[PDB]
Amino acid sequence: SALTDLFPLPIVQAPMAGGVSVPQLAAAVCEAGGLGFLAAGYKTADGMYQEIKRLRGLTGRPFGVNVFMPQPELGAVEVYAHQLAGEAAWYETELGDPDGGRDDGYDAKLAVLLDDPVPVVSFHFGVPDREVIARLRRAGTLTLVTATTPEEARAVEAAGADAVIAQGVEAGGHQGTHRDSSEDDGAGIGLLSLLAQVREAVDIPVVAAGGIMRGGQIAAVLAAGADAAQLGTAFLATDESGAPGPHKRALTDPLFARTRLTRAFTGRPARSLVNRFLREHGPYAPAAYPDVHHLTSPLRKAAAKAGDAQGMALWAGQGHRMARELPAGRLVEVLAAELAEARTALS
Amino acid sequence: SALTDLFPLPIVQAPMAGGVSVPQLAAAVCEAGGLGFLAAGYKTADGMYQEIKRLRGLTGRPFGVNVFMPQPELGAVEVYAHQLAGEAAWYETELGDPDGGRDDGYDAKLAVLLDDPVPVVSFHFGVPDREVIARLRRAGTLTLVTATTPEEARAVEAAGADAVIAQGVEAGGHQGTHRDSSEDDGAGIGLLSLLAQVREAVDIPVVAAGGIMRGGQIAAVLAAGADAAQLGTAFLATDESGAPGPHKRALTDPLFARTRLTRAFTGRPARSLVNRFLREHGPYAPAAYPDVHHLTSPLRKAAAKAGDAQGMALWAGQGHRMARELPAGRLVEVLAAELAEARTALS
Ligand SMILES: Cc1cc2nc3c(=O)[nH]c(=O)nc-3n(C[C@H](O)[C@H](O)[C@H](O)COP(=O)(O)O)c2cc1C
Ligand SMILES: Cc1cc2nc3c(=O)[nH]c(=O)nc-3n(C[C@H](O)[C@H](O)[C@H](O)COP(=O)(O)O)c2cc1C
Repeated sequence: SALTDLFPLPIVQAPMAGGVSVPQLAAAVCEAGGLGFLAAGYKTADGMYQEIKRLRGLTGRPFGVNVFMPQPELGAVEVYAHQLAGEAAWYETELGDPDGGRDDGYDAKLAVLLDDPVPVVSFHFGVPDREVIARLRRAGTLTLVTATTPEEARAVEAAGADAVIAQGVEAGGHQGTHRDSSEDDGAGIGLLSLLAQVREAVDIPVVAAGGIMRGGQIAAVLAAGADAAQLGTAFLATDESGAPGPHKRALTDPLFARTRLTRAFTGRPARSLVNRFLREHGPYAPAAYPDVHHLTSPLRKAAAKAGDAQGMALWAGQGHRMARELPAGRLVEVLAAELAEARTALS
Repeated sequence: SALTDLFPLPIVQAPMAGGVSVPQLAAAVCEAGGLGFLAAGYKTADGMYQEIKRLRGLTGRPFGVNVFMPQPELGAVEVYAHQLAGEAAWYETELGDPDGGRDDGYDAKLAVLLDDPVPVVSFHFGVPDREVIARLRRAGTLTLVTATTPEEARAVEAAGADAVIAQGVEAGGHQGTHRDSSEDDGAGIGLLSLLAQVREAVDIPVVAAGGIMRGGQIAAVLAAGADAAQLGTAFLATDESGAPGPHKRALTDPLFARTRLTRAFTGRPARSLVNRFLREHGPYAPAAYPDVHHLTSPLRKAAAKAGDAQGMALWAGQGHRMARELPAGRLVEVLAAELAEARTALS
């Protein structure tokens, strides 16, 4: 596998936007033998570029950069904004402009990634034109794309991508569906089932993602056909992670015992720890991304500033309670040991 | 493991009520090295007893019998019944009596199982009094209980059960939650995540269940800590399965491409292929089991008689599209080969 040939361990640190996966995190993962990732989501092409340069100065090993696919333009937003008036007053801040960018600097970011190629680039919220995949391939970059169904995985393969990331329903953060609709509600596929379906639907390498917190689960996905395992929440809790303290603390807090997929914070289905904001607005959140995301961004910033986890987007997979707080490099070592231990057991 | 010591292969054929798992199915599984299961759900103690005798004449190998835990008594039922008036008229049959038994012959069935012990007994919809577990243990019967969360699994262990069945959200048929409430809606845990959580929550053997259709997935759960894999949908499609033809046909029918958890047919969350009945009544089905089950039973019988899959409870796990139609014994052989193939790959 061209992908797994880049790094020794079948472990990928999921790109996590919002200041979570900073250069220091990716570097520690890379240096430990895994594939570190930078998140270009919500950053400017320049911001992304600065982190790429930063990381190259931290490690000479392969790493990835994740980018969001532009989203097409859509009454519901107006109603939701109204329902958030109380939040705005409480956090003493104005709601953001719902119409503040849908491309997320896609064109400028691609220019950067093509002018100064990185080892791996992944895409979320859809599939790039096959010309984009081809140009990146020519530049020597491996391409990955998330799929949540075997149909989406076939689309990833048809686009010429090098590998597909099979993200199960257990995953933390945003579901990487190529298109969001009310129908996806309750249609999420468990990773073990999605992995098997995707493996039989395409011939390209598969990276399993969703709820993976232990080396034994990594062995599990490998046994089921995956070439590697991508972990977000497990790394969110590490020291190098730039996730806010209230967010890291919530992962193992009994008061945040459960997670749920919701459009409350961004207008697109994303798994977060259940908190006040989710309980109050989740049932009425409309499918309007990134409109809703822009709308609530100021609210979330204010909540974070105050250290109030009840008003934050506590992205977390279903395995959050198993999060371990230690250096990312040491977590890779523990995962590697658990993986080896599980391998031996299976024989 | 006392459980896996009973049969050579780490494969369990899930008990499936409604005439699906008949003696011939269990026998073929047992004879192939797996653990065949009889379903006592909805049958009288006598009906269950006749199948047990039948099976003993078909195989001398270990098998299991599954029983439903009695359910406590609960306006909503009246409203749902009203909404089903059209179904009653269309299928030209009366709705069943919502108050037609909540114990499901529990006491009489236990008397039978204790007077003429079987190798394995499993429980669904809760946990038996620890005295029941103790008496069965003394009689030489191994006890299994389904859990859908680590909390429920701890309850299973505390009751003294020999093993817990970790049933993930991908599972077909009824979710084995110990108590049903609107809160369980959207709280389902993916099997790979549930398995890891349960493995760290209890010390007793774990049987993984939900979406398992291939030997590689069996290797996957073993790698993650399970002692065996329990498969329902995979066996539902075999020749020995007594599932109605329209039900077996629906599993791979593109027109029934998706599944969803619903209370439409029985008043308790159960995963079925999306069909007309589910689309129409699912959104309004109340949490009232087995009240709703009794209510719709006549409707489902009529639909089945007519071969109309749109009015049937098409129980199926998320891996239904991978169903294979062949003798159950041959399916065990294929699964065994896939398991071995996956083991080798992991090393
Ligand atoms: C903190 C949070 C932020 C995330 N940000 C991104 C992102 O910017 N781009 C992306 O492709 N995936 C993102 N993900 C999803 C991950 O790629 C991965 O699918 C998920 O973390 C898998 O679940 P666990 O989180 O591993 O259960 C994010 C997940 C979380 C936890
Ligand atoms: C046809 C249908 C009927 C079922 N009946 C029972 C039952 O009577 N008792 C029980 O404990 N589980 C029952 N199950 C659930 C199974 O024990 C198991 O959890 C499920 O089949 C696992 O998913 P797949 O179906 O293996 O994805 C049933 C499942 C389906 C498919």
